[PDB]
Amino acid sequence: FPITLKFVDVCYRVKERTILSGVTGMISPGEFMAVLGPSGSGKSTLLNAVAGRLHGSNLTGKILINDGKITKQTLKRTGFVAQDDLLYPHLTVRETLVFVALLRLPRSLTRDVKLRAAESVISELGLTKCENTVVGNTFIRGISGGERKRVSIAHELLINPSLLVLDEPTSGLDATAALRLVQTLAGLAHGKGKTVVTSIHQPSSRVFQMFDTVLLLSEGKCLFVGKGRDAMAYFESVGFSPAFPMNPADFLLDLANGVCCIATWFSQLCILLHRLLKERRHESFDLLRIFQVVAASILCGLMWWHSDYRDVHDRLGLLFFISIFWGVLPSFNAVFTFPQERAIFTRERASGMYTLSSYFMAHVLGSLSMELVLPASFLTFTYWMVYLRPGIVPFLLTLSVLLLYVLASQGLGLALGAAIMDAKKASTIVTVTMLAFVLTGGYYVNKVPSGMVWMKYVSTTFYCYRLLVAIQYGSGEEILRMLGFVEEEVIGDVGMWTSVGVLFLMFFGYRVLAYLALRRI
Amino acid sequence: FPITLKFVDVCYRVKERTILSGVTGMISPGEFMAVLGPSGSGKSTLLNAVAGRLHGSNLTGKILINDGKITKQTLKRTGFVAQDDLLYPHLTVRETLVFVALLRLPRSLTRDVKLRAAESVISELGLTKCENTVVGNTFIRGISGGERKRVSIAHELLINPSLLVLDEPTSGLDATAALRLVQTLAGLAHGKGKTVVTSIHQPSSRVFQMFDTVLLLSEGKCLFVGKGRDAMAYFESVGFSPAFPMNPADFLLDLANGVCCIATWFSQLCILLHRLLKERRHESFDLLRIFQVVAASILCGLMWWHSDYRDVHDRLGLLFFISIFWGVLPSFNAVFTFPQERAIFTRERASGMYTLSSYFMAHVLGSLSMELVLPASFLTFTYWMVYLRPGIVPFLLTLSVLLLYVLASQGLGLALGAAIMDAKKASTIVTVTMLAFVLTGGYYVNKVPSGMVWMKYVSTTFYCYRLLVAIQYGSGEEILRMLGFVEEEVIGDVGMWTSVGVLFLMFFGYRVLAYLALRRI
Repeated sequence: FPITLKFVDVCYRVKERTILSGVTGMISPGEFMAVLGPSGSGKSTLLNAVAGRLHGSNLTGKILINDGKITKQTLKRTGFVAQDDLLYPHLTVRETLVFVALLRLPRSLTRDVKLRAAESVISELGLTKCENTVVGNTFIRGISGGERKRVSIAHELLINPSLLVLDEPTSGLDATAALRLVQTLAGLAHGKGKTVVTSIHQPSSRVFQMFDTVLLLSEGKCLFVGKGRDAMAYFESVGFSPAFPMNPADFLLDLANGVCCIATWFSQLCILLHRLLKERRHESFDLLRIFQVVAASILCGLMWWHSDYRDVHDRLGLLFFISIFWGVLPSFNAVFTFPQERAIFTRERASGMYTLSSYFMAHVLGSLSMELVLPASFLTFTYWMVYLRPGIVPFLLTLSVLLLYVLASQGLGLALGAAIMDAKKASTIVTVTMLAFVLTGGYYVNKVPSGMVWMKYVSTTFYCYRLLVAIQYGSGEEILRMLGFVEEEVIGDVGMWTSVGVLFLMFFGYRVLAYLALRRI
Repeated sequence: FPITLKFVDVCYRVKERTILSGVTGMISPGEFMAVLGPSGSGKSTLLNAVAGRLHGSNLTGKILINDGKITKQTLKRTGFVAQDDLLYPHLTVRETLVFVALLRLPRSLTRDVKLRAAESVISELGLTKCENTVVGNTFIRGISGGERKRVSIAHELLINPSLLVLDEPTSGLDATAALRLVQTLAGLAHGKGKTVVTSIHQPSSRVFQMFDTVLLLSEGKCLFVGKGRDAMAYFESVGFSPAFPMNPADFLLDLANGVCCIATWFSQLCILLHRLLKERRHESFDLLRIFQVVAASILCGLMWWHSDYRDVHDRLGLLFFISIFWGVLPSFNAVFTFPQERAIFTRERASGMYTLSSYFMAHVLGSLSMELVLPASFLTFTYWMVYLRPGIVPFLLTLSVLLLYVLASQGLGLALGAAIMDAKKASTIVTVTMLAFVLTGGYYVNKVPSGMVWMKYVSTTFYCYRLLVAIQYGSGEEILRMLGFVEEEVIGDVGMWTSVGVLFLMFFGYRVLAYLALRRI
């Protein structure tokens, strides 16, 4: 598609600092424009004003694409590639590119044509022989730093753009790998007729002879406009010449210095639940978190080994250690989930992949399945060695109360990690609040003063501890017959169905508060 | 001092992969040699073999400095600057450079001549106008990334070297800031007569006309040896010429590819205690750790507010929450101290700054002072509102047992963070071990089975909990007169002087084990 983007007299008056007291230039369907500039001058600010990302009263002037006003009809052929590559570190580059193909292509299509649009751009950007390996990151062994940039170009080569605005794709990799990355970017403009605009930070010699047009600014007044072939011939015609052998870009960069709709949702949920699945079995099934529960299963199962139910005080410290360990450990690991993906969510929600309702419910329903495997293997091991109340009905009620308490405490981490978006500023308040939940849980203090008894009814550990006792002992009423004390500890408080009906109001109410916390982001 | 370093026929047969089937060249007191090579070729391996860092049967050939065999007499004039700048993020660059001046200069000198040798190289490397600002890191607001490299050159410009071997000082900063960094490195060879050898990763045009000699290898067979001025004239005399305008380094890098004694110790302890002091008030006085104890002082002081000592079971959960909170929080923050400084210690111990006995005891004696401020302000607040045993003698014994338990538990973190040098693999075992210390502390289980009673005598929380009760209640013997049960909980166990004499054997014995853990690093 023909995209002839030109822009007359671009202005910028950011916080008052002047940025562009200028800009003008033409790009063409076949002109690989490279925007060259010094550090912090005008490079990325022009790119976001060209690609429509920044707007408002700060922008002045016409940014006409195909001599047409910027609306979002003119933004389906855009495809701005940002500098930081935000990928999920466990998906294969097949999986990274098919899951974005099902998400950001139009829905009125087939599963297989949105499987071959993602298989075309995998053998077009040179990812075909690394296509079975994990993406990874600085920890997980994965693809290269040049191949990580090729995936993020394919994230925008799926809306089929004619205007492709890369923002420094060469900053951070090799010389023989940022060479091959540009002839692919030049091959899209020469061999496919696209209109590529890039901003190389500092080129090489055979990266500058690969640019079609070079638009160069000093600090916002567009010194050169024209072909980079003809870049020298303009300045010796005006009065500046290199006095020693230079790469032609490096001669101009210091001269810039001056030195010389229901089915739509439930499949968006299904794609975001299968994409975000290896991310939810690396959190929940971490080998240090498996060892933190395998060790807590042997310590709890040897210190309370073959325990008698007549020792009532030994049991109430077993059902409060269980209420401590599964209200601290789920609520702590749930505070990092939303800060770790605020960068990936904010980019992909803006590119029309989802709408934060199907993203939040893919984090809720994806963590209601992996967080229930380790407490269900803890309480299976430490019920028939610890000798709790025998019978499938007291066992499955101990499981149903623990697995509801694990999820009701996990929602406290999701609500605090979303209100406070820092992963360490909210990791403190989630241990301060869980300290006020254990102290008022009814085990350490029994003579609570008149004025701190409203703090136990909002506690999450209170309702699990009152339920774990009432399954094992009951309403009292028979341990007294076997003991011949246990009414201040075992009997007199909120009931059994008020302690389930608030652990469901703390289940749902902490995820409604988490979603309302993620609503000004 | 005249350093004429040349080396004939350098070999390398690392793990078998051949690296150098070559090397030969001359540097001179005035020749700023720049070693140019492609990615991973031979660059840093030659630099460590020149500077003497790597040795053994792998090195073959003569590395003669001033036609002399490499001994450590010939290593006081070395001064290899490594690539990663390991600085302390809270010291000012005055403080960063005076504390290394007192440490690595010879001791037979004065305090002020080792204050002016550090004040000379601060107005020589261009650090004079940023000299009152913090170094910082990626979090703390500090000096630039070009000024951080200037401090690490001044770390080696204090032994007064004539041979200065930098290992890529330009990799990771600007174009107008890695320009100024090289004329200082060229000004040391031109204006001060030093013998500088560097390895620039990818130069600019006016960085290559600033090199005196360029020694260039493809993959270990030394393609060019000679002046970088005469770098072109050698290759068009042999058959290779650029077919388009190139920076002269960039023409040669792809042609490399093929594309065309007691007082000594106690002042070393005193310098390492005043250097490592802002590092120990940023850990201990973190605003999230202050809030984690201010919140635990109000929750403990409102749930147990105006409590009666006749409620014996409410007190034993107050003296076990104190034994939990001050055995978990010191032992957790002490596991990160040694992994966070393994890079800074291993470099500075090798450059003769200290010898790991004065480094370890500066971490011990520097954490015995800052870790005692927050438990002493906790137990001051929650003793006269919680109404514990009145009297200065039960108060100061409650303080002396807590502050001894804080340090005896802190030594568990120092011993596990040093045996397991990972900050997260040892953060799991320090919460697994502190879980086996709370369960066997004598509060949750009283009917411990025959076979798990050896696990309470190695517990740290046991000896603090048995001491905190015995200060508040005693040997029983009077609460029975006021109550008209408390012999299974309050009386019958190890004594009061066996519970102090093991919390001192766990104080000293966990720091001897930590030092023996830091002895194969």
